Amino acid sequence: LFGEPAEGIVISRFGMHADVESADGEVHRCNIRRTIRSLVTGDRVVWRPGKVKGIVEAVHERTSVLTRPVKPIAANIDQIVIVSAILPELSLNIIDRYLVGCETLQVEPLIVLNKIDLLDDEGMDFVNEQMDIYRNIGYRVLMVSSHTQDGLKPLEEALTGRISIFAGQSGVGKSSLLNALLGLQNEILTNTAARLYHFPHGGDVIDSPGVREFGLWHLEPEQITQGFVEFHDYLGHCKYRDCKHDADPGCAIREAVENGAIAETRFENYHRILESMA
Ligand SMILES: Nc1nc2c(ncn2[C@@H]2O[C@H](COP(=O)(O)OP(=O)(O)O)[C@H](O)[C@H]2O)c(=O)[nH]1
Ligand SMILES: [Mg+2]
Ligand SMILES: [Zn+2]
Repeated sequence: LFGEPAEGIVISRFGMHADVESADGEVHRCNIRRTIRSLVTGDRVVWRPGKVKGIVEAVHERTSVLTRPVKPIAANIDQIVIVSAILPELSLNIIDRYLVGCETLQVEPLIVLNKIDLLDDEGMDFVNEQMDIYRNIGYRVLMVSSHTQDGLKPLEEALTGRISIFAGQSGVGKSSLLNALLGLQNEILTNTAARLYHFPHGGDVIDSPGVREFGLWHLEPEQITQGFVEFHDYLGHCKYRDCKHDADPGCAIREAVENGAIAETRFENYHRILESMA
């Protein structure tokens, strides 16, 4: 016999159980109704307290769902923070692949360039010019340094009121940034393991090895194309209705690249991504 229903969010999925944070902040380890087809960290739930192990009664519809190449690992992500760094490698192709992933999942991306402390004036100007590629197509870019904490404040402001994950290649400083931001004292990131944490100034983050390894699954060409937001306005304006936007005569996208309206690396990476699929 249980009590009154209440809202909650899944902090972590214990395989057979789940730790649900109630709308009042208290965490309760709960069982899961057999009728629940799937429950993952980030799910918004209707639960009831036991009269101390409560029970999950239902799961609200997910605004988004993160999956592994097609099983859900996390739910209700609002923003994926794409983290890069000068070292070990600043890859525009990696960033572009992630952005395609964001557009496909329909979650807003946040491009973070970490380790700016490793650059001098000339280094800074170069990196900023690179990031302008992204600023110019509407994405917000943040220059930061975990070690110096520079730019960390605007990052917190961009994290508040949202549920994020930190995606990026190894060594860019994900664990470093998260530790600096979370200020954990009695927990440690795993440096079904996905767990959500609360940032001091608002907003949450779901983390674990798999989440950070957020990869791009098999996508159809059209999905890749939609994955480049600056392409949208040119679609339907190519000479051929079925223009593949490669060497096709009169391609509006390619010409835009040749005029400077679209960045060359974006077009180039668009094709590289297209190729690595099928
Ligand atoms: N110079 C510099 N080094 C950084 C910065 N942040 C992280 N590092 C170094 O980058 C390496 C990888 O950090 P890590 O958090 O493990 O990257 P991760 O694999 O994405 O979690 C070293 O462990 C960190 O000391 C930074 O802001 N500036
Ligand atoms: Mg603070
Ligand atoms: Zn075209």
